[PDB]
Amino acid sequence: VNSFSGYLKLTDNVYIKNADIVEEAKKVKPTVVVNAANVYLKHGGGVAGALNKATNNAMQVESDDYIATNGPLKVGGSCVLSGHNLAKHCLHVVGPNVNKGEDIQLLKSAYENFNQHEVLLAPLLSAGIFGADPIHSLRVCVDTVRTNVYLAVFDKNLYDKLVSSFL
Ligand SMILES: NC(=O)c1cccc2[nH]ccc12
Repeated sequence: VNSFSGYLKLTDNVYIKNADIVEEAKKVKPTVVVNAANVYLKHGGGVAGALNKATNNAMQVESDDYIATNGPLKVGGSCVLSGHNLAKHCLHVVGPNVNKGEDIQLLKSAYENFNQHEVLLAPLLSAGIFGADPIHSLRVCVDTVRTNVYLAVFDKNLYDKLVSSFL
């Protein structure tokens, strides 16, 4: 049993809810929250900007030190950093950004990072301002992740379309 509440069950391991991931993280304090990161860990907008704002910019300060030491992530890659006030850990995962012309086949590689963690609170990778089709992102998630993933979808309209269209 875990603390996640109000989710619709899609599969054995994937759950979904219409929720603000920031508000969900603040309530649950999950072991892992996933950030929709870019390779520079520049948390300007979308899910990343919202998570970073909720940490009072401490996520960005920590991220800048990580990049100064290690250099940029790979598209499809990830790193584990602090979850600050939101979670124990933040798994920063880089899905391909269609608005930069990145290979959508890298979305499966991105989701494979989730398998290193038993339970996660996450957004749909490459959705929103990353430009991919969220229906596709949910399909890749279900077909790639084996660990228990609780998906937060901010937009109610999109949530209802993801559920209604789910095979
Ligand atoms: N760590 C895993 O890959 C995993 C997690 C939960 C259920 C699973 N079934 C087969 C693999 C697997």
